Amino acid sequence: LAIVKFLLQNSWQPADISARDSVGNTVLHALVEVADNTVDNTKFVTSMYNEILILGAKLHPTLKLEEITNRKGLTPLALAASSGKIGVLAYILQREIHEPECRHLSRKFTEWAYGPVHSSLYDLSCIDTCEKNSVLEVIAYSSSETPNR
Amino acid sequence: LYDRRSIFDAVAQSNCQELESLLPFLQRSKKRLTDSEFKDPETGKTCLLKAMLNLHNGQNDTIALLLDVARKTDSLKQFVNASYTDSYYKGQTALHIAIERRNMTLVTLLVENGADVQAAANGDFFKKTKGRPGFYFGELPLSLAACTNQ
Repeated sequence: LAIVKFLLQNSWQPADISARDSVGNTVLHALVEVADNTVDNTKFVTSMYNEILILGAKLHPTLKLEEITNRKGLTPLALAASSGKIGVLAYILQREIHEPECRHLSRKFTEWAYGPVHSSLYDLSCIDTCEKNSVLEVIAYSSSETPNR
Repeated sequence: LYDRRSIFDAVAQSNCQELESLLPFLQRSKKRLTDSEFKDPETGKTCLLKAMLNLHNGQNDTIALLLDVARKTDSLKQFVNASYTDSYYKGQTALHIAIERRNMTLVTLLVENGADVQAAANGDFFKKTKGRPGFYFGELPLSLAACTNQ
């Protein structure tokens, strides 16, 4: 993390947080690629992901990071789902953030809570993402190669 | 002068100053804090109730001032006991809310300025989910206070 921060925050050359590697992958794509569905793996990827977004929104608020497609046309989410990286896809689905600039980042917002009771709200990109891909569509007709479909 | 909107905004931000000139206004016009015009025409919400929703740190002294004003005109009892009338929150009083919020201090205060302890909150918000929902304890402050383990 500290070096992620120093890369993006330093005086000498701040990292371009949205750059794409040879395959079209950004840091969010690479993180999805580096997941291996073990509990401690999810945990670290999940919050480093979180961290990147918090830094995106702090430093460069205009940038819609999630939406950036790798060579194959995949958002980070859609990659996650194409490669059976379930813990992480689930985390993205369940994302909720509350701080200044929080709303743009968050996946889930909760609105009605009664002394008992709770309500959860979901965005939701996967269901309605006709233009490129749907989370359901990627999951619904998976390769069957993938370790976790 | 004061319209419904003026006070409701004051309450929203816990402003006890914009309500300095309050008491003397409905002394001249002899208007009551409880008049038809000082409630939302479809829910029956009053400023005290707006105050009950607009809590910051379980606190609002617009309440203390609002009550104080109601006794000086002795709107006092029917003011502290006004209920919602929309199908959703029907029959909900300020005391219901204080409990819903687990706020001894405000329960205490409302009971002392004469909140009706037997008032039944019976709207769809206080019965089993449509799902609406939700949620039933039924109705009466005691019942609430128990069902929420308080």
